[PDB]
Amino acid sequence: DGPEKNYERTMAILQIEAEKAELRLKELEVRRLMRARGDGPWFHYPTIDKELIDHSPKATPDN
Amino acid sequence: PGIVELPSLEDLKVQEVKVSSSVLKAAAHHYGAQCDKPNKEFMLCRWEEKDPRRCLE
Repeated sequence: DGPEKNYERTMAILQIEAEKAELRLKELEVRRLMRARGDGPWFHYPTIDKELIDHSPKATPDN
Repeated sequence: PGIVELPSLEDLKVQEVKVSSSVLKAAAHHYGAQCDKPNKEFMLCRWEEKDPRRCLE
């Protein structure tokens, strides 16, 4: 292989590896914030579904 | 937490219906027909407010 093919193939590898390395670091930051604040799709633990609640008038009034 | 607002003892004085349960049972059917209007308004207030202090009148 000529020096140019190896040279410019190397840059293609470096760009791919650098992009992945950046995304790896961002993911650890997103995971840290999502777990600390619980305001994202991850670390979202279920809560009772409000649609299980009965809203019709009950036998007694005060409720 | 705040103080629970309560009506005064004078806000609760009314002439009570001092008859026994067998008397009410006997008159119940005619009572339900004749006194439906104020009775149903009170129970509407009662299931809407969900608070006995809001339906005293």
